[PDB]
Amino acid sequence: ATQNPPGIYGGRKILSRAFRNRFLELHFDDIPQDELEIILRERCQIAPSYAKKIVEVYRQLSIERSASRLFEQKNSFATLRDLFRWALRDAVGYEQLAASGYMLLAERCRTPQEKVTVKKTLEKVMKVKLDMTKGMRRLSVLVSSCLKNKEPVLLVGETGCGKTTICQLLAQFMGRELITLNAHQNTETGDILGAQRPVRNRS
Amino acid sequence: FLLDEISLADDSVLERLNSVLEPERSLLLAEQGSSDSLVTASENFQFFATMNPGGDYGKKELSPALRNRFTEIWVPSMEDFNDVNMIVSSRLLEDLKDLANPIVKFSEWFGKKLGGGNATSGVISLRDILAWVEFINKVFPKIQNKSTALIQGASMVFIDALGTNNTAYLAENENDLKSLRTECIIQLLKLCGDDL
Amino acid sequence: QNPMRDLKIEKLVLNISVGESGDRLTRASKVLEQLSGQTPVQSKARYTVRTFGIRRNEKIAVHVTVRGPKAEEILERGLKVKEYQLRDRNFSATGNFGFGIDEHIDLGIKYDPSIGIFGMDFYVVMNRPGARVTRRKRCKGTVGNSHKTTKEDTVSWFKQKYDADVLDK
Amino acid sequence: LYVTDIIHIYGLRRSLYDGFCMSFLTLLDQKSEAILKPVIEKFTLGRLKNVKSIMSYIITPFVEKNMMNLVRATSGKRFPVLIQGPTSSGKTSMIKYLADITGHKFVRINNHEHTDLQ
Repeated sequence: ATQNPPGIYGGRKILSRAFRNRFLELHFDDIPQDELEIILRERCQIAPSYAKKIVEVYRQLSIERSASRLFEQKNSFATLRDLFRWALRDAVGYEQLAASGYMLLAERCRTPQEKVTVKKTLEKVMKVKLDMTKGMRRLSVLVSSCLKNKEPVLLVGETGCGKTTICQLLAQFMGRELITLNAHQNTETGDILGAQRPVRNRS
Repeated sequence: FLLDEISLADDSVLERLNSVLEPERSLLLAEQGSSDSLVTASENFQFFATMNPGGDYGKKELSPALRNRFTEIWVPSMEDFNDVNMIVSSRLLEDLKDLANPIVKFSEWFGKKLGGGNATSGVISLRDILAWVEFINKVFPKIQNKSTALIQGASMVFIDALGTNNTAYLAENENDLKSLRTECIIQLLKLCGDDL
Repeated sequence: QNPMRDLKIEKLVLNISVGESGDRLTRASKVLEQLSGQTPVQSKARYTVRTFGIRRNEKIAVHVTVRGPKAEEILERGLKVKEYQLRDRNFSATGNFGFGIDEHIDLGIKYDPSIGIFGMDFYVVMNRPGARVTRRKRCKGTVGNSHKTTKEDTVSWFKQKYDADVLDK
Repeated sequence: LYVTDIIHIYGLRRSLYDGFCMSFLTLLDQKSEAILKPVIEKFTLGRLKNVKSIMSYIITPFVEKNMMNLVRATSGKRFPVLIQGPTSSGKTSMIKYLADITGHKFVRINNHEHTDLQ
């Protein structure tokens, strides 16, 4: 069994009293930053500023704005496996940490006001962590260069705002299956199984 | 898996996508060819598609576990100085290029006013500006035809988006000082005379 | 006077102490190579220590000496790292100077986790034209007093071109 | 069902704290469990006068030893253990990361809102 606390998230129902007597209570908290700082950082050539700032910035940003009923933006949510994808892909630090970290927790906002504080606060820690448009072009190269490398990329936003250029260019540039499907209000779990079967050949 | 309106669906559809990348299975068993035989395992099943947010009218909010596993692209709507002008300049350049400045200035202000929570045609975006700017490409050669047609073309959804133009009833502490069409129709006289 | 008694850099010598031989040293070496293009030199322990865990002749440190233009690049490049602030010590009475940096990445150079992170030091020895007199084979001489590099003279040199700051008393 | 799970004549006097703290302190949702292990920790200490010969991705030290003994005995005894904590904190990785030690099978399932008794 597994799940979250009923007192933490609002709208959650409690368990039964008959099933609570035969159910073992196993408490499991999150991992520390010391045990996750040795994995996010390849070697000692990258420095501890990226691993320390990645856990310190995500630990404060994830706690300052969670997806519960106490936080503002519920769309912005990260985990321990989300830092490995941004830390493992960012082997060369310097200016790729802000562009690679701006589409992780700062790209989960609604407008530019929620991404300005997260992007500015998350990108302002890189200058203090190490002693030493641009937003569209900085994410366009990383998104287009990381979209062809693999991974589940999601393009949220308005319809026809610019989410068809990445899918059309990425789907037209590379050789895929081309499984286009138009979801509506009656799109349940049977739409994927019903639309995925007799597509390619089968005649 | 290309999905257009995957965030506009109700309950169901996120259970398979949320377990196909995390668990590595197709839900709690396949519907076609299930029973007590082989299980549905996913070793090379990827997912690439876009969609809308959960704050839209008619759209449902996704889970934090399903949104935290995938990369969220930070791309909202276009601006009203380069996106609305460049996206509305195509097709309206053959007719009048001077009438495409006041059409994108009153379409971005009203779009942030008329929500989609009221009616089904109350929601605006690129479809209203593109349809209103592309549907007014053929008019008169004078300023009266272009101004009247352009000022009466966007109202078809502006004044028709509301539930009622005016209401009169005996309420307790509720008095209507103004209408709901006067505020959206009072900017046409200033916008039609300011630009033109 | 001054004509021909300018103040070139004689040489920059980067140095990596590593209380052991083996991989961790050949990696320090690899660093100095790719950074200088010159293949670097190894140094053996002079006696055995134990509290440092080293034996006489162990191979314990690499270093490399670099001269002209290439010198100035790496100087400035790591001089950057040090935010252009040395200290009033750091300079020898005979007019040379140095600093350490840890993390050899803070000056170009990627990361590579199969290489690790090493410091970034190196001394800068200064001279003027006619240093050769004290260095050639025949008629080996010592350089005249009013020609010798000094602390005053080199600090002032540093404070100037580079623009960097000195610091402390 | 816990005290009879692990048999020793020095572990019987030390199994009261783990058995009494395994189902109450870890099952608490509030912060009213910080003052309940003071009596069990001082009452279940050095009291057995022996006989029995002491015989029967990331990686953390709290889930690789603090949840292996209780999870192995609780999962091997025949009890339904529940994972309490944050969403995606590592409650699903504990079973897969702790199932590689012993000969057991783990199947990750993703239930929805339409999961009734039928």
